[PDB]
Amino acid sequence: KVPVVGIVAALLPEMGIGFQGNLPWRLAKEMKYFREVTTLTNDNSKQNVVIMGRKTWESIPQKFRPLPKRINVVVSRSFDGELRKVEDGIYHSNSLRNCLTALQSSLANENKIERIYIIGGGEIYRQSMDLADHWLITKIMPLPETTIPQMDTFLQKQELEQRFYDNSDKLVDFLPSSIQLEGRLTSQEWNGELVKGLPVQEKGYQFYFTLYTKKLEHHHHHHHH
Ligand SMILES: NC(=O)C1=CN([C@@H]2O[C@H](COP(=O)(O)OP(=O)(O)OC[C@H]3O[C@@H](n4cnc5c(N)ncnc54)[C@H](OP(=O)(O)O)[C@@H]3O)[C@@H](O)[C@H]2O)C=CC1
Ligand SMILES: CCc1nc(N)nc(N)c1C#C[C@H](C)c1cc(OC)cc(N2CCOCC2)c1
Ligand SMILES: [Cl-]
Repeated sequence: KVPVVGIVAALLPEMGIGFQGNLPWRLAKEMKYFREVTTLTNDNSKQNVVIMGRKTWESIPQKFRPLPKRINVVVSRSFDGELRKVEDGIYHSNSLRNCLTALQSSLANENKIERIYIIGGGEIYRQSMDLADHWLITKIMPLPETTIPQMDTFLQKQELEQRFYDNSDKLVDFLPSSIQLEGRLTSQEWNGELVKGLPVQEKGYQFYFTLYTKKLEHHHHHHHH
């Protein structure tokens, strides 16, 4: 009942997201968007959750973790159970799927979680294609003069486009109300593909904030007792 939203910054056209345990770029305006989207809520009494792979947790600078004003969940196969408080603002879980079921319990959550953000790991993102209701994808393009950075971790663009459609016309409505963005909705062609979203430029890169939403599903079966 609480929306599950994958959120990621990916470099076009291969949708690379990482290299050697870290990000392949440093974009302050991209980080600002991420922080504000995942932190801010429409209901002032709720917080959002951020779920992440263990390797992604270990990549966040120790001073900035756990991410403030969000419930942090770190998933590891070596952790103890489905959703355990281990420190203030930190839950541990040995199962991505089970922790989500756990977080969706209104008895447990008191309807005080507004959104569940899946904030990554390539490995986590691979398993979230069937879990997420939406994807917030920052589509990043190196500007003409910019060197394409080396990358070893990738978003599954095939799986994304099988299950989700580009819903960027609804990005602004979809973001928490208090967020303000510098750009206006733009449609640009880039290396053959349509890039639609809210444009930003920083350092050697042009990027678009986009929103992907699950495709309409046929009604094949509804479980009756
Ligand atoms: N550009 C972007 O928006 C982002 C990029 N990244 C990048 O992604 C890379 C990290 O991704 P990746 O290497 O795939 O690692 P992940 O962050 O996805 O973490 C992988 C680990 O998570 C645990 N795990 C995976 N699936 C489950 C599950 N179903 N249940 C419980 N635990 C699970 C395992 O931990 P264990 O081994 O302990 O059992 C596994 O080793 C880095 O390069 C990082 O910079 C990360 C976030 C955002
Ligand atoms: C914008 C990056 C980002 N953008 C988008 N659109 N989605 C995401 N899921 C992430 C992400 C991410 C990971 C968790 C990350 C990596 C990192 O570098 C290893 C530093 C941080 N920080 C240091 C600064 O403030 C707290 C969060 C977060
Ligand atoms: Cl599994």
